[PDB]
Amino acid sequence: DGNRLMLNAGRGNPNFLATTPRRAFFRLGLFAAAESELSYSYMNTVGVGGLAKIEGIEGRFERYIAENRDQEGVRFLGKSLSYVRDQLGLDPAAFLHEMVDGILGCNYPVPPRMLNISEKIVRQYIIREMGADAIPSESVNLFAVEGGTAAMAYIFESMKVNGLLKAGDKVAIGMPVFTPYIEIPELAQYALEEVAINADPALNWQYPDSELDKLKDPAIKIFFCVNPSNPPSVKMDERSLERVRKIVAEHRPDLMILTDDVYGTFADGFQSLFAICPANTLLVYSFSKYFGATGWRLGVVAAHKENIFDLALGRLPESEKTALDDRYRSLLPDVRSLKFLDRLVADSRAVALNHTAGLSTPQQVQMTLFSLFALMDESDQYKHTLKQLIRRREATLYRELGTPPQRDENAVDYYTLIDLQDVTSKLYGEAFSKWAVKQSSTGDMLFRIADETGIVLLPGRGFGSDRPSGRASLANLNEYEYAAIGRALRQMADELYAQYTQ
Amino acid sequence: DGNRLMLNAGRGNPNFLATTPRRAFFRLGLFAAAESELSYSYMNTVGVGGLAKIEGIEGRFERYIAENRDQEGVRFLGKSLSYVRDQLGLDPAAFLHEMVDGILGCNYPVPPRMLNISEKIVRQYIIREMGADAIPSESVNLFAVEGGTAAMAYIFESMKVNGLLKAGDKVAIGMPVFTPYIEIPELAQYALEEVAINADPALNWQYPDSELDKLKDPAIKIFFCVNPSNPPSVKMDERSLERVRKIVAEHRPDLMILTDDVYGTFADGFQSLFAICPANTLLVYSFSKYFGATGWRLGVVAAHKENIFDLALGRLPESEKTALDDRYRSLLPDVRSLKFLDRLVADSRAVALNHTAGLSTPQQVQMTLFSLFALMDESDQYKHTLKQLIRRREATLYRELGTPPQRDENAVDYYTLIDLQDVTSKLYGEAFSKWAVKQSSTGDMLFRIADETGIVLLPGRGFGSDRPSGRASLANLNEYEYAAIGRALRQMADELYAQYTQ
Ligand SMILES: *Cc1c(COP(=O)(O)O)cnc(C)c1O
Ligand SMILES: *Cc1c(COP(=O)(O)O)cnc(C)c1O
Ligand SMILES: [Cl-]
Ligand SMILES: [Cl-]
Repeated sequence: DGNRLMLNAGRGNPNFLATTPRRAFFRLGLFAAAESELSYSYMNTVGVGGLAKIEGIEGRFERYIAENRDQEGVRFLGKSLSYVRDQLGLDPAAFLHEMVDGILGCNYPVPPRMLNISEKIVRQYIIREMGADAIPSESVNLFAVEGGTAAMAYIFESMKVNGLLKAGDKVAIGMPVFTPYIEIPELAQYALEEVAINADPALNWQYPDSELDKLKDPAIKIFFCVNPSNPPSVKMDERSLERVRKIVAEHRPDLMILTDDVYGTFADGFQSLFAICPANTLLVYSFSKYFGATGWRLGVVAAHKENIFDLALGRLPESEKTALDDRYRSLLPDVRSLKFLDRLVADSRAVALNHTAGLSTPQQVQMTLFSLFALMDESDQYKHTLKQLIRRREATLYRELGTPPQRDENAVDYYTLIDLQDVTSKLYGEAFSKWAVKQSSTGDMLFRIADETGIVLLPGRGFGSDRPSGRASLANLNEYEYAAIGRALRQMADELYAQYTQ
Repeated sequence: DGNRLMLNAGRGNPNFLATTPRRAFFRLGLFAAAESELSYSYMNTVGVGGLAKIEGIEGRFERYIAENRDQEGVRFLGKSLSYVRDQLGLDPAAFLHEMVDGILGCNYPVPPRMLNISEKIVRQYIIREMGADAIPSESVNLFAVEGGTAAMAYIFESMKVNGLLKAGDKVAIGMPVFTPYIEIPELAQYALEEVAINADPALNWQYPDSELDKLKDPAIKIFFCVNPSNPPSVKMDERSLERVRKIVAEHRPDLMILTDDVYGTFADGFQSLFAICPANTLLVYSFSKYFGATGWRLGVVAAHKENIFDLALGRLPESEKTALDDRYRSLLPDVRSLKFLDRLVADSRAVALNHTAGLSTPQQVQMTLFSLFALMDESDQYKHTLKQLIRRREATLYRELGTPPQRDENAVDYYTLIDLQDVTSKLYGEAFSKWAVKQSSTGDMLFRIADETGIVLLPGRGFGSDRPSGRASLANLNEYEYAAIGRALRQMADELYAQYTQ
């Protein structure tokens, strides 16, 4: 399943996971279960509870924390309350009841877009990790969704439905990008045309100015990028972000930006395009990778309250405004005041079902607890732990290839590129590396590792020339498995060197 | 004492008792004791507490419930709060403080008639078990008293004092009734005249229309009945209740009804005369039999807020109104607005002591807890348990007499009639049963059982012919004792059959 996921979906699945916010969730659940039972009125039954009451919830919660000081999840829950009440200044009783009611999953999400306090908490996390601090928190709204996967499906459908993207429109795509994102515009369902914004291996996988300038073409309605990138696993540098900023400000104030920033926390000092061009950007952030929460399906779509999506909607042709008046008629009297972010919500479940739309309340609670976990960790201990783990696995991989590729300030390294030439160069000089590349390819490299270790790697391209290389995730295997990849690739190189000399 | 009670008082005393509401009471007491100690200010003393404080009582109570989840009485107390707050919509803090203050018995009952929340709770129980659901709860008021025993004493005295019953007035009494109720009107203290409303054995102890029509006599001021009956142990059927209803509506809107419905819960789908004619009826309900609480002395008098007792009081001759103005002068400025139900309270302790009158607060608390116990038991598990117990004891009794009398929909069976003829008929045919009755009587039947088993039974009459029969309570003995009664009565029948044949 780990090997099959990389081939099919270009992921990625970590073998680590955040335990403390998970324990806090299950412990909160036991508290909420007791809260439900406090509202059950009848004798001689079993298995039926009532709704949790907001009245006196703080005092009951405080007792629960005091009696269970020995439980890690409970201590976390205790500090979470302080963080929300004391640092965020939010209503403590309202926070607790939203969490209790939320984890019970006994009420339809209200509002459907996101639960009130969860939105306020999660956006603090999002703003911080995206480097978007210069934007007032109150100007950022979130739509809680079933991972980045759901976000992308919802966004393209709403773009189509609301006439923001039309058949024949050009979508610029920062490349190399993983397979799934190439196909969605290529669907006849959308019939969009791709323009490649190509990263340069000579610039260490940054986008050249010349490539970024392609965005000046007014036929290009949207810039779509994974940042930090996947496969290449680098973050857009200061120059690149500035270039986009100037292009938007100077030439294309109408350019929509769709940015997928799931790997952000794995970079040093990450800054999102959302931070740089908030009015022009829809941010997709997934909790999957950082918290080891792929199965939880936790994501948000973020939008600035003043954005070009709502501006474009006000500039639509009359026939389209009339069609949308009909579409959203049941939702509100004035459809023209219905914002794009809330249209995403309505479009996600056929409009008529808007009031039972949204991410499940226990999922939002869990998302909120992951968010708190990271926010309360001021010295970034969890982040550093994961980074040290990733570096250890890297050292182990390149042990006999030695050693790892040199990493700059823009490095992410969730993924690593094992380049045959660079490896054979490090081992046996420049002359040998030129020859070794002409002998074997990516196929012979990936098939050998697979046969020796049972691990299949991603080809390392490209698009390029088929420079013989493979990509491994530093997130999904254990040390001896990275050591076995290195050993198999070292024997392959050693046998090439014995076929070099003689 | 069990045998002596049936002979003297026509009871009845169960050998079962409701344990859960009793455990809840004692557990509540320990909580209240701690509440009292929280208000004690001084050092180096022992055995002195203060008054329980309403402030923060919910939170303290909730902690008490959480720490003692393993205690049956405490779990019941926890669910009681939910029932009162959530299902009845009453003030939870006020409920708790009434219960805490109540069980401490540290304040005179206020108001004297009944404690406020206890009245609201207990009437829900009363209305449900009496089948009086069609009457709005707010239109039913209760006077908490020391069992049905105190109720009857109080009611007759107030009837006399307030001129509603006068010497020479006729009291109709549904018969057979147990001894105590025959004597109270016969007292020179009241000098009332009895009219027998006779139940018909041919109608399975229902009152014939012809007997019920006796109520048309305007000299009959009150209909007094035990329903379900005692001794006969049947409930008034649909026809009988309708007959009384029409008689009251058509001929006697002035007829007072006094109904004693202690056995109600032992019938299937019981409906009280209070439900049928609320404006005309004073309901006496005792908790003694159903909860096995004879020693607790727990009863209520129930009255509709719009009733013929207050109507009659407004129609009294001027000399009587003047006398009552003097009597109740200290109570309120306008004595003519003092309702009959509150007159019962004032008459119970000599008027001048009205403000220290009423049932003890711990008794009312216990009554409230019995009421909750039954209200919260939606599937009527306790009721069914008692009924199955009663049926088992019946099967055991008639095992060798076999088998029990056929029971119709109006059957109660707390008591059972052991008819010699019917028993000997079931065993040895109709011819033998006619002869066996002419040989032995009720005396020879009751004296034989007494000598063989040590149990004395009630004669089974009548008034009738002395058809040789005995009444046993199915509530007061254990299985082997019922088996010994059956065996003694079977040998008596077998020796009669050996004196038949030869
Ligand atoms: C793993 C990954 C995601 C996260 O997907 P979810 O559906 O949120 O689990 C998003 N984008 C890219 C490019 C990824 O590699
Ligand atoms: C047992 C019984 C009662 C109950 O008497 P308390 O004084 O309430 O215990 C009332 N009426 C009748 C006919 C009974 O047999
Ligand atoms: Cl835990
Ligand atoms: Cl107990």
